[PDB]
Parts: sequence; C-alpha cells; structure tokens
Amino acid sequence: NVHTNANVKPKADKSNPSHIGAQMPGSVTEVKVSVGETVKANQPLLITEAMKMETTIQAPFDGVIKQVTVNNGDTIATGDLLIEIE
Amino acid sequence: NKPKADKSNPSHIGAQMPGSVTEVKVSVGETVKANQPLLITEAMKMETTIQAPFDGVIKQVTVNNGDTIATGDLLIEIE
Amino acid sequence: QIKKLLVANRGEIAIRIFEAAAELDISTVAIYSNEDKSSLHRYKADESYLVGSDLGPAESYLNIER
Amino acid sequence: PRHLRTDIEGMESLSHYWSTVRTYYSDFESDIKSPNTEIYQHEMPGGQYSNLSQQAKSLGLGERFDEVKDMYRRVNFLFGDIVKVTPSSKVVGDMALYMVQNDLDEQSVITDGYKLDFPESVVSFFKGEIGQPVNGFNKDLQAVILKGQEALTARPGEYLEPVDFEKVRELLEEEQQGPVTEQDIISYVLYPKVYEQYIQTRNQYGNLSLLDTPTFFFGMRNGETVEIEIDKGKRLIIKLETISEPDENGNRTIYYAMNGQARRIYIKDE
Amino acid sequence: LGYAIQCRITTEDPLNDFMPDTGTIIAYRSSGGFGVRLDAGDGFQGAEISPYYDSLLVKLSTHAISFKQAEEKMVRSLREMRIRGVKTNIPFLINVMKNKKFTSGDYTTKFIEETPELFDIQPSLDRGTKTLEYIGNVTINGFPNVEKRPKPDYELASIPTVSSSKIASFSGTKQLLDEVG
Amino acid sequence: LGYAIQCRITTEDPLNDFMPDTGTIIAYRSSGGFGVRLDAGDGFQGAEISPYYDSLLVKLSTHAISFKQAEEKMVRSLREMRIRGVKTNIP
Ligand SMILES: O=CCCCC[C@@H]1SC[C@@H]2NC(=O)N[C@@H]21
Repeated sequence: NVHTNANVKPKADKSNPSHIGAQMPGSVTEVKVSVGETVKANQPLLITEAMKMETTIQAPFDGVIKQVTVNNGDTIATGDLLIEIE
Repeated sequence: NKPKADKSNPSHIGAQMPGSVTEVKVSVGETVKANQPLLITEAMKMETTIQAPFDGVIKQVTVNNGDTIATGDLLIEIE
Repeated sequence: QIKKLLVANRGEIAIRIFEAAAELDISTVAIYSNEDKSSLHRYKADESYLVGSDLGPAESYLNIER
Repeated sequence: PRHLRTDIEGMESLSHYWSTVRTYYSDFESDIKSPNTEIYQHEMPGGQYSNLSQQAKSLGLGERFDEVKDMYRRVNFLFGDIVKVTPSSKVVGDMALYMVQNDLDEQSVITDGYKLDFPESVVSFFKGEIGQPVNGFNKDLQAVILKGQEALTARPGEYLEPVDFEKVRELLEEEQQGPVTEQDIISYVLYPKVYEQYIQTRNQYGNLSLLDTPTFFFGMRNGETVEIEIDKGKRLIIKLETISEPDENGNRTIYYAMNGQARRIYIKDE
Repeated sequence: LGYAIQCRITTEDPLNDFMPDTGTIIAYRSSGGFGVRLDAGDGFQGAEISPYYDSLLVKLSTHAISFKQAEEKMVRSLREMRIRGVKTNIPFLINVMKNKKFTSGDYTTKFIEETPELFDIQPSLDRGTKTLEYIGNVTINGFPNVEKRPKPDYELASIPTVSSSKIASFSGTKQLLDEVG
Repeated sequence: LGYAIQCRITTEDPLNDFMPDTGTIIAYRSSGGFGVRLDAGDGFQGAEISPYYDSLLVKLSTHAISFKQAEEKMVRSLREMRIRGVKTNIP
C-alpha cells in the first residue's frame, strides 16, 4: 500500500454471535491478540480511538480467536468485521 | 483555476419562482394581448403561468424548453 | 395426479429431477440448508425453502418432519 | 374511569419495529424536534408541515423556513381568516412561499401590487375552484389576481362537465397497448402527468415496491448480497462484486451475481 | 433409437419478416440437461454478431425414446435460454413445439404458411435484469433528495410475525360491518 | 447402443490418500461436447466448499459406439477440464 488504510473489510454478519462489529468509526490504536489464540470473557483484544477517545473492544465470551481483519492504524467504519471468536 | 433582470425600471419580466420552463408559448417577434399566457414554468408542486403586463410586441425570449431558471432572471421584454 | 413436486436433496440430482419434472409440466420446489445458501439447485426450482436455522448442516436434509 | 382498548405489550413491539424503520427515512425528518406553542399563531396543519419543509427546501428556502411560517400567518389574515387544510392550506402554502421569495408584503397589492404571476393554486383559489369561504374574499385583493376571468360562484362539480371514461380507456389501451383496469382509469384522471411518469418508470424498471427501502434509496455496497422476496418461496439473490471505471463512453460495468449466475450490466455515469 | 429434433436459434426478428438483427450480446444463459446437445455459434456473452455472417446463434438438439419426450425437452431448453439485446425466433419455435399438427408428424412444407398462430408471440418479459439496472443506477448516481453517500449502516430489524391462520380466525370491525352494515 | 463411461471429479487429493480438500473455487471450466453429459454439482464460479458433504464437483459421462471412442471422449473432456483453488482427482 504505503499505508493499509486503503483496505476494505467485509461487514460483520449482525445476526451472528462470532462476528464482533465496529460500533462506531475510528482507528485501530493497538492490535492485541493474534489469529488462533485463547482469550477469556471480558478480555481486552483491540484498542480503538474515536474522537481523541480511547475504548478497548473486549471479548463477549471465552474464545479461540478465529480471525483478525485489522492492523495498527487501520481506518474503520460502522458495521465492520473486526474479530471472530468461537 | 445568465443575465439577471431589472425590477424597478424597464418593462422586462423577471423570474418570480425558480424552476424549469415547461413550454415557451410566444415567438421572439410577435404581437400579444394583455394577460396572454406567454411562458409556462414548473417548481415542485407549483406552476406560475406568465402573462402580458402591457398589451404589446415581444422583443426577446431568454429561455427555450427544459431550461432552469433562478429568481430575478430575464425571460421576456415587452413594450 | 402430480401437479407439484419437491426434491429432498441437493446438487446434480436435484437439478436433474427438476428438469424431468419441468418437462412433464410439473411445478417444482427445492430445499436448501444454511450451508447451501448458494448451491445452484436452489435456483433451478420454481420455488425454494430454507429447511432449518435450527438444524445441523449435515442434518438439514435428514429431518423427516421439517 | 374509561380505558384505551388495545394491546400494549404488542404496541411496544410495533414501536421497536418503526423505531428502526424510521432510520431509513432520516433524509426526510422535519426541523421540529420540540413541541412548538407558536403553532397557535401559525395554524399550519401537522401533515402539511413536513411536506412543505421539503417544498420550501427545493425552492431555496431551506434555512429560511421560519419566515415561511411568519407569512403563512400573515397570508391567513389577508384572506379574511380562513380554514387551512388540504387543499386550502396548499394555497396558503404557496402564497407564503411566493411572497417570501419576492420580498413581498400585504401592501404589495392594496393599491400597489400588480403584474405578479401568482401560483396555479392561488389563482385557482380566487377563481373559486377550491370553494367559497364562510366570509368570502376581498374583491379589491382578488381583482388584481384574476383580472381577465371572474369568480365562478357555484360549487364546481355542478357545472364541471362529466369526464368521459370511454375516451380515457381508448387512450391508455392505445399507449400501453394492453389490458387496462378501472384503477388505471381514475388514477389517470386524478393524476394525468404523474400517472404517466409512473408508467414510464414501470416499463423501465419493473415493480420497485419489492426492493427493501435502503436498497431502494441507496443501492448496493461492493460485496453486498441482497434478497428480494418476490412471492412465497421466490426470491432474487443479488451480489454486487465490483463496478469498473467509466469507459471512454461514460459507461461503467457492474459485475453482478444473480441467482447463481454471473451477470454484467452497463450504466451511464452522470 | 428414439427420436431427435433440431431447432436453430437465429437473430431473426420473426415479426419483422425474419430480418437478421445485429449488435452486442450483453447476456446469455444456455440450459443443458440429458438428451440435449448445445452447439454454440455466435451465442455467448461478449460476441459482436456481425451483419456479414450466417446468423445462427445456437443450434439446439434433443433426443428421447418418444417424439413427445423429445418435444418436451426442446420446449424446456428453449423456455430456459435467455438472450438479450436482440430479438429471436425462440418464442416461435416453442410455438411450433406445442402444435398438435407438428407432433402428429403429419405436416408438409406448407406447414408454416398454413398456421398463422405460430406468430402468436408476446413481447418478452424481463423482471430480473430490470432490477439489476435500477440498483445499478442508484449505486452510481443515486436517488432524487437523498444524500448521495455510502449505504448507511442499519440496525438489524427483527420483524414480528403472526401466521395467516391465526389472523384468519380473528373477527374484527371488518366482520362487524359485513354483518350489520 | 455403444458404450457409456462415467467418472467422478472429487476434491480428493490422490497425492494424500484421497483427502477431500476444502475451500473456494476461483476458476471453473466445464467442457462438454457431443456424446458428453455434464451433471454439475458443487462445481461452479463463486461459492465455496463445505467439509460436510461427499466431495462431488462434476459427474462426467460420455457415449459413443465403441468402448475406445467413449474412452477417448472421456479423456478429452477431462483434459479440457480446469478447476482451480481446490485439488482434484482428474489426472
Ligand atoms: O407532492 C408532495 C406531497 C403533497 C404536498 C402537499 C401536501 S397534501 C396534504 C398536506 N396539505 C397541504 O396543503 N400540503 C400537504
């Protein structure tokens, strides 16, 4: 790229509990877990920045991380697939 | 990197609502009665027909068919 | 006595039967499971129905009752 | 003592449903977001209010809508204190928009305001074609609108000649070259121009009412799949893969999947 | 073994004296199916069919133990070809196929002139394409007084539903009226 | 009347005890021909492949007067076949 902010992410399937969606616009400030790896309920797995505001998207249940569609400093828009978990 | 028009003074006729000309009714050199339909114009749920103020002869027409107009634009001039 | 015909199956064979049936002027219906959102046979019948957002992907064509 | 007869548990459910659906229409939401008590001064119908916001907007009076309401009140007294509802409201509607467009006021007729080209509706009103108000109009303020014709006095329908439905059937059957219903017939009479355009669009695009609203207003996203229920167990599954750059002919290629089949459609970029 | 029929599909506008029309083929679906050989000529998506050649688009052939079954296959292979951007003889061939006189197999060369009801053709239907166009136009140039933007995100609407039957058991003010005016 | 041959094209990788390779089909060329019957199943353009059905992409069948002619119909229509992005039992 020169800058992977160009990349298009698929949309989270909304009626599917494995897909975490972007609840709002913003930026990936820190990638935190990798593809295929164990996490507990309420674990930080991705720090976003909204409008000079932190918020740390956390895991809904105990999981094996299926996919991660993001790197540090990627653009994100409402309804974007950020993570999958089993 | 469209001439407006003269309110106060001369017998021009200005655009009195902004929209589209749906039909020009009278040609550039022609006689015309007072209150005669001249020009037909369309806004959203609106339609002003334009009419003869005097009772005279038309010098010019500054719109065709399907033309967009703004408020205070010249469309006819009559003496 | 057959005006309308359903195929309890997928893939090549559903297609084949749909064509037989169409050729006898018999109206057709296909079933698909969830994994089969996009098997072609879904699109080759006159009508089509999702079998079960309850049932397993293997299981969805074995549900006698549904 | 008296209660309301209905199902609440169920109306909450209806409510959650329209809460979301309304979302689809936010482009058409009015500027009111508060109860306004100056309503007792305007008297503008609730079901004109947002239809006229739209209208004002389109003639470049968006933002200037508050002055469009001032005039709506002023127009009312101009006319002798009338009832305002469809279509008498529309005439007030138009005379307010019209006067505001033209920095006009009540004195711009009373010995002053002449050759003005009033809207359709408003000349209609003084011609009498909407009716006769309780208290009438003010001759001197009408004269200058219609001069040429005069007021017709009787309710219109008792002199308006009857419409010929025979001739209307031959007309629609001729242009549509097919079978044509009684609905078509009054729909056409009620709305000659608009009905025609509905037909234009229908020949061109089929029955749009089956599209979901979001797709209807916005189309599709690259990689999006859309289901259109066409009947019981009949649907179109449509996938938009990508769109290409406009070829030198101003035409883009859209790569589609429809019902398990690859399809390409060409559209002109305006 | 059994019987076989062949039809040739041509650019020929059967309503315009059978004149070979030309242009770009902007879409093309063949059928397939047992007992059906497709022999593709000019017929396929992308072709520039040319004023200067034989207009055969496809040669279609079917085969079954009975004439009637061969006919049933021809009718269906035809019914299932869609070609757009040019008028075709398909509606005709279908009509040839359903004709009592063709099937009985007692027919002569005068068959076509002696049967006016083979040109009993209706201008074709196309709901599916027409929709792709609408979406195509709105995606690119957008809708009248709607803010030309990405298809905004929407919350997943959960739509409550009651069965027709329960509905049909209900007796409301509508039944009231039908009852007592 | 003559001879007919069938075989099945499976996602089974012969170079792996026949293990039904799974994933997406990103290229598909069905041939056909005279005396060829193609009964398509899991084999088409976009949509991908489930582990949870018996691996059947195309059932491929051929017909001619002698066995020889049928077999050489079959090889040709295998050779003309190009599926991609999953492995196949074709060679
Ligand atoms: O064409 C746009 C919708 C119609 C605008 C006028 C409506 S009709 C009912 C209500 N009463 C009015 O006088 N205006 C609105």
